[PDB]
Order: sequence, then C-alpha cells, then structure tokens
Amino acid sequence: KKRQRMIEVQDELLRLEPQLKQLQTKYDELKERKSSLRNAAYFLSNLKQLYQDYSDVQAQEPNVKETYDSSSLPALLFKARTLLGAESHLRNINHQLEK
Amino acid sequence: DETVAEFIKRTILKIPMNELTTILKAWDFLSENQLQTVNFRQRKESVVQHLIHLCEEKRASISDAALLDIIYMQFHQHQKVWEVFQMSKDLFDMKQFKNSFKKILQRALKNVTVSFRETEENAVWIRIAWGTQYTKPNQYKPTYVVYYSQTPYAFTSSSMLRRNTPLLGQALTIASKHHQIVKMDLRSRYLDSLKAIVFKQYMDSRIIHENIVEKERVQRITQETFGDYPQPQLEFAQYKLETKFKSEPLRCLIKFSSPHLLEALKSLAPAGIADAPLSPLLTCIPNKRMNYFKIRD
Amino acid sequence: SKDLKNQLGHLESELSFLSTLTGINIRNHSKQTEDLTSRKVLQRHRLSGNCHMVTFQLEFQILEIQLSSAVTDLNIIMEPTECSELSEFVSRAEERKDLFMFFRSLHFFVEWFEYRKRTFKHLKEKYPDAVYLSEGPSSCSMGIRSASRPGFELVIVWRIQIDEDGKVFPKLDLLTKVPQRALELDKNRAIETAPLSFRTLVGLLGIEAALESLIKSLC
Amino acid sequence: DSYEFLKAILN
Amino acid sequence: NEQEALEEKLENVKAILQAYHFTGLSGKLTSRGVCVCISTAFEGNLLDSYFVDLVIQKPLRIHHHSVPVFIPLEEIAAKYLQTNIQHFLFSLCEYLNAYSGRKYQADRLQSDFAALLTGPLQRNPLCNLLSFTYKLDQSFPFCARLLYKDLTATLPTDVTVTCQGVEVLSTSWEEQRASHETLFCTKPLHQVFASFTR
Amino acid sequence: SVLRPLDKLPGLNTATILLVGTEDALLQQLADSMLKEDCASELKVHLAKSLPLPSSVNRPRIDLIVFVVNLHSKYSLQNTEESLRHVDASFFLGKVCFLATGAGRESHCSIHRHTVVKLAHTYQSPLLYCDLEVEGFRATMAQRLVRVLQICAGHVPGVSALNLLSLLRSSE
Amino acid sequence: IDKMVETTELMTGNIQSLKNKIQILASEVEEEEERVKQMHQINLSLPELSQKTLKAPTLQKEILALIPNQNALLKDLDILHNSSQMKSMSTFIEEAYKKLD
DNA sequence: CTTTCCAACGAAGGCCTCAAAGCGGTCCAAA
DNA sequence: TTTGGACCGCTTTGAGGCCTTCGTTGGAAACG
Repeated sequence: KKRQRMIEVQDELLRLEPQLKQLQTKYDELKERKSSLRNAAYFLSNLKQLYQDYSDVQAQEPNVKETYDSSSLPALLFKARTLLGAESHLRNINHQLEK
Repeated sequence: DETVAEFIKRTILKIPMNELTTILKAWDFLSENQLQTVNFRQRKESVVQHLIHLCEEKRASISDAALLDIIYMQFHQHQKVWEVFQMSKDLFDMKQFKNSFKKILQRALKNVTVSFRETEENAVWIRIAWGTQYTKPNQYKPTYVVYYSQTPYAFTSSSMLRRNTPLLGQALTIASKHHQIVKMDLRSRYLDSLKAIVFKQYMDSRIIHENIVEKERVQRITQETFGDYPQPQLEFAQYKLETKFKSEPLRCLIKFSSPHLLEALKSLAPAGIADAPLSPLLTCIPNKRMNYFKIRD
Repeated sequence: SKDLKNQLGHLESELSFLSTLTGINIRNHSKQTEDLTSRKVLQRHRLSGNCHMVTFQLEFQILEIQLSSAVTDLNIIMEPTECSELSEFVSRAEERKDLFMFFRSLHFFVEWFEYRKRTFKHLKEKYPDAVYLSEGPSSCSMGIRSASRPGFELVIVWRIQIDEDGKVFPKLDLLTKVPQRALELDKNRAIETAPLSFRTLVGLLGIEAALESLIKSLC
Repeated sequence: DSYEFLKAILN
Repeated sequence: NEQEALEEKLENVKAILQAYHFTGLSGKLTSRGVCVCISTAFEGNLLDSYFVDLVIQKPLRIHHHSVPVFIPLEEIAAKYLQTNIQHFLFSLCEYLNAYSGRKYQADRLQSDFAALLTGPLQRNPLCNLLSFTYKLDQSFPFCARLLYKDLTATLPTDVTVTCQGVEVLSTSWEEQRASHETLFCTKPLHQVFASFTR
Repeated sequence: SVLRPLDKLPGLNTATILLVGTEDALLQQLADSMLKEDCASELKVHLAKSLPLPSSVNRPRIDLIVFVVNLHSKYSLQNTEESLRHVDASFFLGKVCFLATGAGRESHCSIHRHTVVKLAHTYQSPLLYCDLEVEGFRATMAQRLVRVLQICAGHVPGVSALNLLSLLRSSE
Repeated sequence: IDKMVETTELMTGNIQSLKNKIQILASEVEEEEERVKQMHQINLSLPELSQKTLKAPTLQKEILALIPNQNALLKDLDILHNSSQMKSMSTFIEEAYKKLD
C-alpha cells in the first residue's frame, strides 16, 4: 500500500511541477507589460503636453529663432548626407522605364 | 557467484552456437585469447563449460551478464511483443539521464537490476529485472525498454510489466524531463517495422479483356493507397466495434492475423475480394499510426 | 509537338509555383562541367536572377569528389543602391561561399524592405500634410514635422542588419529636432528616455499602431 | 491567408 | 523550327530548375502533393539534403517525410503549417541548416582533429549540447561544454571549459582558457582548432 | 444491357468465347490454355466479372457463354445468379455452359454440389466439372471448350446448339 | 512521503496566491489599457524576440562628442541649413521620386 | 469497511515435434 | 590392384507447434 502511495504521490508531484512554470512566466510577463504600458502612457501624455505647450508658445511668438543642441545634431546631418545615390537610382529607374 | 554463472549459461543456451563467436565480438568482456582457447566445432556442453571456465577465471558480475543478454536481444529482437509510449511537454545528457533513472528506480521500492547499453541511431537499450522489498530481483522475468534521445517516443517489451506499469512510466517521464506520458493502443512484434511506422521512416492480342476499366481503376487505387515501397511488416490487428445494426447496437470484435499484413490487404482488391476503395479503417494503419481501433456512429 | 508543348506548359506552371514558393525568379542558367582526375569534377553555373524588387547576377564553381561536394569559388554582382551594407554583406558571404543562407537573408531583407515601404506609403496616404518624404518611401528614415511650426521634427530611422551567422534583424530609433525653447518651457524633461521608451512601446504594440498613435498625439 | 494565396497563384 | 524552339525552351527551363535546386530548397510537384527537397550547407560545404511529402488537400497532412524526428516540427506545424506556409518552410530550412552545420562540425572534429583529443565526445542527436576533452601542446588539459540552446543558429551562446585534478598555477593557462572560450563563443569549432593548432 | 446472340454478324471463320467469373487469375490461365493451340478458325476470348456486359459498339458476335463457378465461395454463386438476369432466354438454348472448379476436393467445396446441379438442371444447360489448378485437367478442358465452341459456332455441318443440348441433356 | 507531501503542499498554495495575484493584475491591466484607448485607437506585422530594444540607439550622441568644435560645427551646419539651394535640391528630388510610388 | 478466494483468462515457460546439416560409410573414378 | 573422390547414409540439432503452468485483476463472500 505504501508502494501505491508512492505511485500517486509521485504522479501528483510530476503533474504539479510544470504547473508552476507557466503561471510564473505569465505573472512576470503581465507585470512587465503593466509597468511598460504605464510608463508609455506617461511618456505619451507628457510629450503631448510638450507639443501643445510649444504650439501655443509658437503661436505667441513664431518669428523667434529656434536654436538646437547636439541632441538633435546627428539626424540633421542625415539630410545633409546627400551623395546623389538616391537620385542616381532614380535616373536608372527612369532609363529602365523609358523603354 | 553461481547465480550470475547459471544466468550466463542460460543466455548462452538461448544463443545459437552458429553465432556465439559474434556474441563474443559483441560482448568483449573476455579477452580474445580466451576466445581462441575455445573451439566452436566441438560439442555444445564442452563450449558452454569452457565459457563458464573463462568467465570464472575473470570476475563474473551482473552488469556484464546483463550486457550479454541485451546484445542477444539486439541480435534477435523478434521474441517479444513491443508497445509504444509517448511523452509530451530541450537539453539532454547521457550521464545525468542515467543517474536520474537509476536513482528513481532505486527509490522505487529499494532496488532493481538496471543495465544500460547505448546502440546506433541513439538507441539506448535498458534491461530491467524487478525485485520486491524482500527478495533479490529475478533474472528469469526481465523487461526491456528502448529510449531515443530528444524524442517523444519510447518502446517497451511488456512480458510482466503489467505488475507495475505506472512506475516505469513515471520514472521514464521524469528522467526524460517530460511531463505528460501516455500509452497509445499500438502493439506488434516486428520492432523494426514499429521503428519505421512511428517515425514515418518507411501480349496475346486475341484475348479481349472486358471491364478492363474496372481492373485499371482498382489497381491504380490500390497502388495509390499502398504504394510501391515495401509496406512495414505488421503482424497483428484488432478492431473493437459497437455500432447500430441499421439492417441496441451490435458489438463486434475482429482480429486480423497474418505473417505479413498490409500485403494480403494490398492484394485483396486485385483479387476482387474487397471493393476498389478500401475502408478507412484499413487504409490508415500506417497513416493514423493506430493498431487498436474503436469506432461508433 | 502538341503533347510536348502541353508537358512543357505543365512543367512551366510547376516552375512558376516553386518560384512563388521561393520568391526568387532565376532568369538564366549556364552550366559547364570539367573533369580533373589524378574523380574530381568542377561544375560552373552562371545565373542571373531577381527578387521582388532587386536584381542580381552570380556565378559559382563547385567541386565534387568521388562522395563529397564543396564550392570552389564564386563571384556575385548586385545593383548600386543606398543600402551599402547589403554590398558588404554580399562580400562577407562571398568569403563564406554560402548560398542557402545568403538567399534566405536576401529574401528576408526584401520582405522587411517591402513591409517598410508599404507602411511608409500607407502613413503618407493617411496624413499627407504632417508626413514629409525626406528621401522616399524606399529610404531608411522618415520625418514628421508640423508645417505651421518647423521647430519640432521627429525622425524615425529604420535600418536592416545581418548577423554574422546569417540572421537578419531590423532596428528602429528615434531622434527629435527640438529647440531648447520648448525644453525650457516644460521642466518634465522626458525626452531623455524617449528612445528606449518608444522601442518598448513598439515592441508592445507594433510599428504601425505606434506611429498612428504618435501622429494622433500630434493632432 | 495561405490557402487563398496558393489558389490565387495556382490559377 | 518549332521542335528546335521547344527543345531550347525545355533545356532552358531544365537549367533554371537545376539552378533552383542549387539554391535554397527544391520542390517536385506530384499528384498527391510536393515532395519538397530541402538542401543543407555550411561554410561552402555541401551537406545532406532531406525531403518531405505534402498533401495539397485542405486537411494539410504529412503522409511521408525524411527529416529526422528529433528536429521539432509538429509544434512548428501547429504554429505556421496551416497559416503562413512560407514562414513555416523558411523556419524549417533554417533549423535543418543549423542541425546540418552542427553535425558537420562534430564529425569533422571527430575525423580530423582526433589527434589531440584524449577522449570521445558526448553528442546529442540534435547536437544542442557538446561535451569533450582535449590536450594542446607546454601541454595543457581542458574539458569543454557548449550549449547550442539557440536552435536557429550554428554558434553556441554559452560555453564553459575547465579541468579537474590540476590546481591553477599559471595565469597564461587561464589566458588560453579565456581565448578558447571566446573562440567557441564567436567562431566555428574546427576553424579555431586549425587556427591555434597550426 | 441484355446481351443477344443475334445482334451483329461474325467474321470470316471467326469464333468468340465469353468467360464470366470472379477469379481473374484463373480466367487468364484458362484463356492461356484456350489459346495454347489455334485451329483453322480464328478465336477471340472475352473475360468479364459480372453482367450486363460493358457497352461497346465494336462488340462482335459472342457465340458461346461460359460461366465459371467455384464451389469454394457463395460469392461466385451470387455473382452468377445476379449476372444471369442480363441475358435473353435464347442464349439458354445451348449457347450457355457452366464449369465448376474445385469439385474434386469435397473438403474445400463450400457450397454443396447439389445446389449447382439443381441450378443447371433448372435452366436445362450443360454442366461440366473440372479443376483449373491442375495443368492436365485445365488442358483437357481446353480442348473440350475449343471443340464445343467449334460445334456451337456452326463450323461443322450437321448439328446446332439445340442438337448438342439434346446431346448433353441430363436425365434429371 | 513526508518530503513529498511537504514539497508539493507549499507550491500549489503558492500557485493559488499567484493565481489570484495574476487575476488581480489582469483586472488592473485591463482597465489601464482602456485608459490608453482614450486617445489612441484600438488598431501585417511581425514583432521581434525582445532584440529590438537591446542595442544602444543614441551612440551617435557620444560620437559627436569626439568631433572638434562641436558647437561651432552646429553653428556652421545651421548657416548651411538656411541655404535655399539645398532645400530646392531636396524638393526637386522629392518631386522626382513622387511619381515612383 | 475489510479481506480472501474463485473466476476470467491471459501468457509465457516448457514439452514435443521435425526439417535442417554435418559426419560417416560406400561405391566408383583414377593411378 | 590400389587410391582418391563423391555418393548416400546416419546422427546431430535447430526451430516451430503446443500444452501447462504462473500470474492474475475483479468480483464474490465472510468479517476485526
């Protein structure tokens, strides 16, 4: 009878062992999702407030010059990185289309 | 020990003398010089006595005898009936797997005679001799389990496993790091055909034949259903049916016995015994990977 | 010839089906075979082909030995595009002399490219006044700017890179052309953690939904 | 879906 | 004339079919489906190719296949076999290529560089875990274990190398230990072996 | 489609035979024994599994009907009586014959021979016993069928099908 | 038995806790995501395996720190920015590839 | 509520047969 | 006439059939 008891206790243990894992990972991922979405809501609201404030102030004074710092430098260089490559590809496309 | 000596003697008696040499080449427990000291042209009693002398000169144990029995099983692999177990729900290692399995089976009651032997195609063969809490495990009623690494299937010979089936299953699933273990109703003796099926690894113009369209249709249907490849060697089938008469449901029970199934069934339609399209209960034996069937309307 | 024509048409339909299954159409194939025994055989296969938007040429010489096979060498030519990283990846694969991973990587790169171009066209179609074509739908980056106030601009840069093993992965980053005037206005200063936060937002809810919500906040 | 794409290209 | 043009078209489409076979995968349409042939290679070394049979009917079923069972596909089947079949095939191609590359590295090591190996290597059928020992000539013993838990790639993510029975005495020995660690974690196996042995 | 003996015209010195049964291999071997030797008149052999015979506008005259019956299976019987409903009574006037196979092995005879004897006597048709498995018996039945074909086809002057029926008639 | 009937008895209880835990959390996140649906719309694409947000996206901010006279670089890039010639070039290119789509 | 036995019968070890082949005797080819 | 060769003889023995025993849950019957 103790050997049968072994059978049922081991069966229960091996059945319950995997059950912890999916619940644990689901709890972890949902907690991470909650934190991430709360943060994202905060940032989107804050950036919307920044946009509204800047729009109001620009409507107040649009003629003033808008200086920028290094934080906005590399992407601006992106529009300064003109090497005719896109236009050369456009010319090749036009040459292909002319036939 | 005398017990291991008589066990080895019985195993040798089971081995045909025509291949005993190969057994030694597969056993390799005894030195080749000891093999040379024995000629196989002499009498069976003489050769078995010399083998007993050779194994007694060395230290005879249970592991080597179990390995010899395992390799005898490998060479025959035709004397037992096999069933298939499926595990479900990715890192593997031989040593820790063996350690865990040995620990579980030792924890089973107190002891068990367990032996391992790795084989080609990741075929670990395990010989298990069962013993109770107050007796040494018996070597006359053994069982064999075949495991394939990182696979959802395992094979078992069920000669006396009906005594304690759940123990072996739970031990295997805990050692395989798999949660759910089930037994599908599929039983056969040709182990290699089971391997193939589980893995899906398989003129006198004066005569004017009439109804030739029927013959060409039936042969085409039979070929499409079966195929040119040699069908797996399956030997036993059984359907348990309970369906309404339509002519209180009638309960039917059929058993198909054949030294080569899937071939007589292949020839039924050409012989005209059955219709050109056979029923799905017979055309899905390799497809559904099912051997025992229960169907209701 | 009628039966031969029908068989050729059936085979052509099968070949077109497989070409759709791979997304690559091989225009030409030229085979040459030589034998150099001391049985080594060298086979050269020239082929020009094209993926959905891209055209390529390649030749390779392979060796078979009496029962192993290995490519001796290969040359391959792309077309000049902005994505110069594709050319250097082509070169690296050329030293690697690997074909299957190369072609899978090229298909994945074009599949991500088509996705990017279609999303850019869709967002331009949705709002054509707040969406500015900095370099084109087939470019790497996009920029949203307010016409009334040109001080703000937000650029999303998208670049597809190839792992050394051959794995492909896209990457998207933000940057804001922002005056310090607006930075002085509000002291919250959440723009410092903007890239990581936006990346997390995109991972939570995709790229198209993220950009739609972003442009909705710009209303 | 996959079936609709396969049927549209098969035709 | 017409026959010559038909023959030219036939040989052109045959050459295109051969080119299709030489890249990516292969597929031969049959009555009951396509016996799709998947091709494997790594580092410009042609490897063994497999094939799988298909059924074009709506209840998508695999009635025959040659891919070894230890490669997981039934889960991938439930994932993307019914929907987005193209991604299904691409993923299985990647997985088979990775497995073939791992097996090629393993048996290449077994055949060629067994000279400096002191014991047999323990390998899984999928070759996700590798465990072996090696001696390099001063002479230093090492035992390495590689975890290829990332199934889609041919490079391990976690490798550990150590030795039992010898206490640490030379910082240079730990230096070669770390160098080998980086070599397994970054570059292929036989490549770095030939690199330092030569 | 009920078959009629008097539908079309036969060829120049042409004779035809029909064999209806279940075992295709036995029919093929029997036809091989039929055509092992050829007489002056050309011979055509037709094999079928059931009646009515499949439609064919190019069918020549079928001057002889032979039904093979195995006492080993009732299925062959049911086949014979189901097929018997697709032929006119005119064939029964000596153009029909019954050949029973395996009658010698009384152990293997599933249905009793009395049944087929009664069936043949009911329709007043010739009844023949032979074993197709034995090569000698098959050959003997081969010249037997060839010569009964010669008799019924009208090749030999003097007798007709009803004449041979009055010859081969059983007492009871 | 004891060890077994010990070790499982806690974990399942833990399960229960976690169970209600996640349930509560689920409810929370539900209402909270409704909040982010106040302005953002309810609604193909293929997300990454958490590899997109790993590399440093603003390494360029460090790279520009290595250039000499970064503020002077900003000033000269601005005096080049106001030039209408490059704006005309950009708008001409835009118009050129406008018909491409 | 528990325990033990009869039953349902399944199963495999053991008895018993023979078809197989090696060893032995004998006839016939060759020295 | 003598010696070697090949025939047929004989015994040995390997495998399959088969009876019987072992094991037996599952139900029935007695009960601390």
